[PDB]
Amino acid sequence: RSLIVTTILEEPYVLFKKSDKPLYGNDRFEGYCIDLLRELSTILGFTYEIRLVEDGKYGAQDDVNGQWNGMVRELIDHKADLAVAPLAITYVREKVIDFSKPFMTLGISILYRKGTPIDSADDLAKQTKIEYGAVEDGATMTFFKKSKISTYDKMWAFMSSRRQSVLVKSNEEGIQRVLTSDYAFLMESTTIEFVTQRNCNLTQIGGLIDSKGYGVGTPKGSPYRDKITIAILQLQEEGKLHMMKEKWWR
Amino acid sequence: SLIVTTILEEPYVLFKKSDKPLYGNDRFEGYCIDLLRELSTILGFTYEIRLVEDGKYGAQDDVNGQWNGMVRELIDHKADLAVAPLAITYVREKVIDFSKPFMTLGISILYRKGTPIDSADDLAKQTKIEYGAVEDGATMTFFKKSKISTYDKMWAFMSSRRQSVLVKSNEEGIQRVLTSDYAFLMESTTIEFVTQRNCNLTQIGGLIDSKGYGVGTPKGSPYRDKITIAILQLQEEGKLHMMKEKWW
Ligand SMILES: N[C@@H](CCC(=O)O)C(=O)O
Ligand SMILES: N[C@@H](CCC(=O)O)C(=O)O
Ligand SMILES: [Cl-]
Repeated sequence: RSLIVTTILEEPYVLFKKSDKPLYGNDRFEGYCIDLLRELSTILGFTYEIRLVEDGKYGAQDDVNGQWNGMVRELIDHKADLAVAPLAITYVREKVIDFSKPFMTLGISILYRKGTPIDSADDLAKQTKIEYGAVEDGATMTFFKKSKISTYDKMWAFMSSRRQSVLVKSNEEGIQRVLTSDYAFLMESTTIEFVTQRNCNLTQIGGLIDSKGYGVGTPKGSPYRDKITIAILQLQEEGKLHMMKEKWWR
Repeated sequence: SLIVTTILEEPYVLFKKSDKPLYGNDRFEGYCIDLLRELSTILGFTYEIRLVEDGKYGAQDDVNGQWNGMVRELIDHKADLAVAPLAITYVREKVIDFSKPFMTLGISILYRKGTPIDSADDLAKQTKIEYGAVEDGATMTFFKKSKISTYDKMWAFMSSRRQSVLVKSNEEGIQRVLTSDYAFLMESTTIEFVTQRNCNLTQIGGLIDSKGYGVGTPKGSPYRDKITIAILQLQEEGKLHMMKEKWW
């Protein structure tokens, strides 16, 4: 049977392809992760059906009831066979689902405007005039929520107390906030690179705050995890992932 | 106790300097030894460090399929873990298991400053400046297998001059860059260490590829996923970053 592949809209990894005519099935989608999925299928010999995650979330565990949401929950429940998306490999996720080895490496950083006095997370933490936030229920939010580092702990205190006003539903919403208000957005460096190649007034501020990879997610125990790792290693070595990066980040 | 295979390579693993003779695990220090210590704390194992007898990382013989180096030790179940700057590669992942990466890197070029050489392509299209890599490591294996024109050409050069331009260790390659007209293909993490200590040397060009170092285990080992979890803990705690800062 075809594998069910959960994913999420996120430029330039996954987007709706443009056409003057209606599009159907997998042909509706394009992006770096869609190219990745196609190449994985070429190597491993599977067929697949792409399905956008219904709640539009990456995945986090609820504080109170300990339930997961997003693509992570879809894998846990065996509603999908793979998640092919910019899904960060994290400690808490690795406890409940499996991941291939990373196809891309990245870290949290800051998206803000050029020409300002802000040069680091510490600069943001030490003030309140410039608001800042992150995507709700993603790995970046979770990093701040759990950090014992003073600077990041202070930042979580600020974001948490202003949740409704500074946390956003999507990277797109965050980027828009940066473009239209005095706001700095905590987000992943890979995605910042895409944004700053298109928006010449924006820049990454400071360096990477952490390091992590994106991996293909599978339900815990899936035999596809190790096969997908081997295929990713092949695509990396052949230079195909690099060409895909160049294609989509232009 | 676990048997841990490793290899001498600054600043990942080195012999501690000391006045008094050292024994057993006390003999060793470095980034990978700190990593091993952190992993043993999280997972609750004790261990014996043993340097790989043949001094090799691991490659497969093109004729008879035999492996050497730390990879061989894992295949033969002579070691439980390999904790070293051991690159996760396609060919190795088919025969051993690896944790997720504790460090990310890529092949690049080590050479002297002040020249017009700016890329692998610049090296490939000439012969005056010789170039090479560590024998029986991941970098050599990348070139050997590459379908990319420039890299295929570089493999043709290197293999035809194997006895002169391929070296036994990074240390030997670095000395060769310092004493002759030679550019060394080597891993970017190690280049960073070298260029922070040798102001006449520099990385040429960017990364030629992308890979990680992982803890190796025999195929099917229960330790692989446990070590991955521990590495993720260490990354998220900020310890992997502090470990790199310490040794670099
Ligand atoms: N890629 C992230 C979502 C975006 C973010 O948290 O910055 C994740 O896997 O949760
Ligand atoms: N770290 C490499 C050895 C050095 C190199 O090939 O540049 C390996 O795992 O084989
Ligand atoms: Cl893995």
